[PDB]
Amino acid sequence: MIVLFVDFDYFYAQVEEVLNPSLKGKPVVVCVFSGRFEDSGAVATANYEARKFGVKAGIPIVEAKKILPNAVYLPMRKEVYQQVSSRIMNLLREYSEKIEIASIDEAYLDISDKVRDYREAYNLGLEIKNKILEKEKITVTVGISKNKVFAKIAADMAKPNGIKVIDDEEVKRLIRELDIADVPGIGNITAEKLKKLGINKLVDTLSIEFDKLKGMIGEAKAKYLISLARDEYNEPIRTRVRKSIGRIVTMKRNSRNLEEIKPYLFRAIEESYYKLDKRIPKAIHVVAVTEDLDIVSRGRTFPHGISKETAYSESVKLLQKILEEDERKIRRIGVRFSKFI
DNA sequence: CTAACGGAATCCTTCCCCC
DNA sequence: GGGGGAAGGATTC
Ligand SMILES: Nc1ccn([C@H]2C[C@H](O)[C@@H](COP(=O)(O)OP(=O)(O)OP(=O)(O)O)O2)c(=O)n1
Ligand SMILES: [Ca+2]
Ligand SMILES: [Ca+2]
Ligand SMILES: [Ca+2]
Repeated sequence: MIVLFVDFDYFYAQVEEVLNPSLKGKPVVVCVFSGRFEDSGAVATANYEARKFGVKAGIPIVEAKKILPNAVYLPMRKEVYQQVSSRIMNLLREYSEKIEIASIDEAYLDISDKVRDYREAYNLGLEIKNKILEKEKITVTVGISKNKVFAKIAADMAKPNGIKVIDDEEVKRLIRELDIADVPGIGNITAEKLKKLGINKLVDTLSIEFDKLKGMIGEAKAKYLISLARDEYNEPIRTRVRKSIGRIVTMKRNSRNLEEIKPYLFRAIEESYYKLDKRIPKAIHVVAVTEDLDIVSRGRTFPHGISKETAYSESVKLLQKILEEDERKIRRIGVRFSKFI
């Protein structure tokens, strides 16, 4: 195949720069405020001016303000970024009917029936970049290869506003030389257990027997890495459909009293049913983050659709099921609806 | 009422009822 | 032995 992958460069921060061009060239930090104390939260993303000094996603806001006290700390307007994302995704549909929208800033395009060789695909990536830069003024990164994995790897390399094509020969040397921690789907928990087995490259998974690797990362993760190592990975581009919608808020204080959690729980249901917008769900899940950021969830599925009033009375029973089966105090409480019609 | 941490999705793994 | 569902986990954005 020939897969064209698009990744929006610092999406949340760049959209804020488009709406306010005076922020250009200045370190911008898009923050997610929680509401406990002031400056409590994490960094959603930051532009490359702020990311030079280590201000990247995940770090707390207070820790980022000690590195860059004079930076622009804007609240996260996710809906504004979603509207911009939606308009850009419609621009990509003109180039391929087979499109796979991964996240809010990632989209896979199967251009196997639109270009001949990789050079023509490279020219198509330039045409796509110059089109998003024209209509929406957003710089993106294009990664082109033979499957979805290496297309994302090609974009991860020439990340800041670039375009990279990994031909069939560079794929061969990457199976032998690329660090396996930089493979999509390989986080710290599994990458550490691969070094325990002595696997630092993709080709290492072909020497170790299957069950030795199967018992440490699982059957799916084992067959997935071996598929990439054998140069036999070719999962097709598929249209993704949202399978769940959730909203979870942070309470003012850690509490186990039911009547104190119900306002936050009912607040999540209102904001969750608003984000539903048609689509009647058949299951409701009450999600509670414990005192030490551990996740607990008690679900419930119905043979019919769930109404707003039903989600109200049923979430209380699911919430009580959490307090009866867990002694830790709750930090965040929320609701996730799945199994649509 | 301002305290060492956000919110939101996905697929996979384990455990267990069940044919 | 395997299908299929609830709850936890790892991943990534
Ligand atoms: N832990 C994270 C990581 C990312 N995001 C959001 C902010 C980003 O704008 C978007 C995509 O993040 P990327 O991982 O693609 O990183 P950026 O797009 O911010 O920059 P770059 O693509 O250069 O890494 O998702 C988030 O909320 N939380
Ligand atoms: Ca991305
Ligand atoms: Ca990006
Ligand atoms: Ca990684």
